[PDB]
Amino acid sequence: XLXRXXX
Amino acid sequence: LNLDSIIGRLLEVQGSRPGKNVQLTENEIRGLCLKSREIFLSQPILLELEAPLKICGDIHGQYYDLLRLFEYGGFPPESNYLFLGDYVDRGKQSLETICLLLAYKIKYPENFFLLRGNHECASINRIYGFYDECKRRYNIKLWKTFTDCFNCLPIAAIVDEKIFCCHGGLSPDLQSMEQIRRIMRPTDVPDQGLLCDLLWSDPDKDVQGWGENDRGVSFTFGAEVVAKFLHKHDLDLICRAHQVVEDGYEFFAKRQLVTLFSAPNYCGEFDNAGAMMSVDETLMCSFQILKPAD
Ligand SMILES: [Mn+2]
Ligand SMILES: [Mn+2]
Repeated sequence: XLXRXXX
Repeated sequence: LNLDSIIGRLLEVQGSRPGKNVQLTENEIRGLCLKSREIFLSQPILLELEAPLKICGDIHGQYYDLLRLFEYGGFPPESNYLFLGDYVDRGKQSLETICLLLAYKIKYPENFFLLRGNHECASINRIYGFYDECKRRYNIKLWKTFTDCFNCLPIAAIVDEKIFCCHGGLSPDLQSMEQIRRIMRPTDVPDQGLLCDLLWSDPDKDVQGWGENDRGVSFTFGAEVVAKFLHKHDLDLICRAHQVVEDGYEFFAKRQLVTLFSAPNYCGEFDNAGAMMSVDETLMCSFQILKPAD
């Protein structure tokens, strides 16, 4: 969920 | 290049307090980059390795966790190591992280190995942190030095002809291992192709064959693809990283593939563990895990 480039 | 001095200073903060910086000189960092770059170009792009050894997944600047990993697996040269990439970005200490790894590569070039991850690429660095860390603590020229070094990192490794290791995953363009060997360095990661896929692809339980990757680049592949690959190449396992997995490690396709993520407490959606895989002489696997902060 961090940003899908990727949590 | 005073390697031993650099290593001592890097290790010096062990136990001091999570977050304490180790500020090497730019000349020292430049030296780590130039000497390791030389070694990378000197060794195969497709590494042929021997077990036993320890394999680590993504670190992402979590220096203090890298230190916990070495403490658990044994600081070089107490054990052989193969890191699968993604040393920088996201974390607070990408500089100390990449510097210690480059230092150990130079120190033990035949017993320490580093593969290229999708984050060891200039464009991604600008967005995910490494560029800003370098600009703040050093200068932009040093960041370029790092990228030139990154552009020479090996892309894959095969442990005792049975375990195929890479950062991302398989490629629909991967017919022969010689294709990988043909990849010339220095090189940046392209938007498409074999090299791109090896650093970007992901396995997908829900995919039949090859599929589109939600990352906006590369592909996703199914268990059948894996099974077919191993069979065709007479391999036993595919060891990769790239994806955050809650237990630090996760098997795929009836244990024909394993994902390793070594940076604990990285994910926002969940408290993930960080795992390091020990591969013994008979290619059996066991794990040493950094469980989430209880
Ligand atoms: Mn990655
Ligand atoms: Mn990663």
